[PDB]
Amino acid sequence: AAERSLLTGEEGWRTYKATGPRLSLPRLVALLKGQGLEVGKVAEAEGGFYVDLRPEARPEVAGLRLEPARRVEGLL
Ligand code: NA
Ligand code: NA
Ligand code: NA
Ligand SMILES: [Zn+2]
Repeated sequence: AAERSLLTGEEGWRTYKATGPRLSLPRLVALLKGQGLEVGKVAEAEGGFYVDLRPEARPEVAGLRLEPARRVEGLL
């Protein structure tokens, strides 16, 4: 019952949505690596990026907003 990436289906990942100012893919990755996180698949989202991190990680990156992505969303 391992957590699986919402991007790729691979087990061992939790997909987050990342947003931030002048956020680019290299900057995002660099900021995560700077927190000592293993980074899995990263892909562009609408308004930011999706990024896979290990389920056990507790990502708090300054100025950067990271929330777990949901598999589905409603019309709110
Ligand atoms: Na399995
Ligand atoms: Na684009
Ligand atoms: Na765009
Ligand atoms: Zn857009």
